Amino acid sequence: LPALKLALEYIVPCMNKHGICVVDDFLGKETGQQIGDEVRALHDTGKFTDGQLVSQKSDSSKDIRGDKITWIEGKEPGCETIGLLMSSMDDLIRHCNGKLGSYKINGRTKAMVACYPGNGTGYVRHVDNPNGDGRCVTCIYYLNKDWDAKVSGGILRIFPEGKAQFADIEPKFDRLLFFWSDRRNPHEVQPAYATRYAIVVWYFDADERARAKVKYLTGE
Amino acid sequence: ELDLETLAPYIPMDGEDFQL
Ligand SMILES: O=C(O)CCC(=O)C(=O)O
Ligand SMILES: [Fe+3]
Repeated sequence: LPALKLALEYIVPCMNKHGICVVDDFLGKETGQQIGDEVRALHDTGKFTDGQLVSQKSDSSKDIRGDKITWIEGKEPGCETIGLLMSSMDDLIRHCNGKLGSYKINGRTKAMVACYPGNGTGYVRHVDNPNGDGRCVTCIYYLNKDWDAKVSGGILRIFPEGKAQFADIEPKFDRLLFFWSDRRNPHEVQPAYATRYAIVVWYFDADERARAKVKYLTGE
Repeated sequence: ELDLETLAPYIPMDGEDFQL
């Protein structure tokens, strides 16, 4: 759908009012299916590795998050439609310039292609960016055709600050999701009992990201 | 309190930022 209208008339007001925005049927069945095949090819060729945490301590990462992931730039052979998804996400964000809170969004991470391989895997309650590493917006695309959350689980539960209800997001095929990455939106991925795929991109605030890079380049 | 960075999903901190 046209990026300008979607961004300014739905995403921006929804994010500023609620900090969470769901766009269903983002790319259509055909494109969503091609993305799914590309993700399943990465899975089938051994590209995924255990999901990792910002700060690693005595504990195992699998006690925290049970997914396996790979990072995709978008230009790799066999990832062309993932690149199209990424470009489509970027297009929406560019049309939001200066309208999402006070942030100045000039960059993003690579795409995290993520798989919870059933077996009850999930992600304990967490904040995506609790310590100011530059991430301001989390963007997720789901590609689980035939997902029945009542049996297979995998619901993303967000606890938006200051709300009388939490937000339950089923990992529905062709669903696009935005939410603030900071402490306003603690969230958890509830156990998945079937193979669950998503693609995650984080968008950076320029000023916060610059401060985070300074801290990294000077030894914290 | 808990150090929430021990639960936060990892991202590369240098050399992998995409410019829009
Ligand atoms: O897959 C999801 O719904 C959310 C993933 C998530 O919370 C993360 O990787 O930080
Ligand atoms: Fe998260």
